[PDB]
Amino acid sequence: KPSFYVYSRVKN
Amino acid sequence: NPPPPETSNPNKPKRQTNQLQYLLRVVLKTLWKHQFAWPFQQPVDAVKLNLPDYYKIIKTPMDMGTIKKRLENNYYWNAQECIQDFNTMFTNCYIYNKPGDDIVLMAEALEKLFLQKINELPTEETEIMIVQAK
Repeated sequence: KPSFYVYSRVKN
Repeated sequence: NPPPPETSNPNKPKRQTNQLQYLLRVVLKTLWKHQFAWPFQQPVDAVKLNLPDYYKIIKTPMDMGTIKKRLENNYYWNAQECIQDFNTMFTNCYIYNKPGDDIVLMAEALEKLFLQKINELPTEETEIMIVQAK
C-alpha cells in the first residue's frame, strides 16, 4: 500500500 | 503488538473538571487538526512498521487516540495526568528517535503548540463531576 510507506518513512 | 493503554477502569473513579474539559475541547482539538498530528493519532504499530524493539524502549506508550478516549470517558482524575500523557507521547517520540529525524521535529512543533495551549489553561480547577468506583 502506497499510503503506508509514508508512515514507515517518518519512523526510521 | 501490545494492547493499547486502557481508557476505562471499573476500579478507578471517573472525574471531570473544567481543566480536563478545556484540554479536550481546546488543546486536544487544536492538536488533532495539526498538520503533523497523524503519526501520533494512533498507537505505534511496531509489528507493522518493522520496529521490533520499540516496546523494549518505550515502557509507557501513548497516543492522541488513547488520550482522546480517556478524556471522553472521564478516565483521568485531574488535568495533571492528562498533561503527563501528552508529555509522555512527546518524550516517547524523542527517546525512540533521533534529534534530527522528521518525526522528532513534528513532535517538537506539536509540543510547542501544546505548551502554548496549556499556558492558556484555567488556573483554578473546579470539579464538574465525580463518580466513585463501581
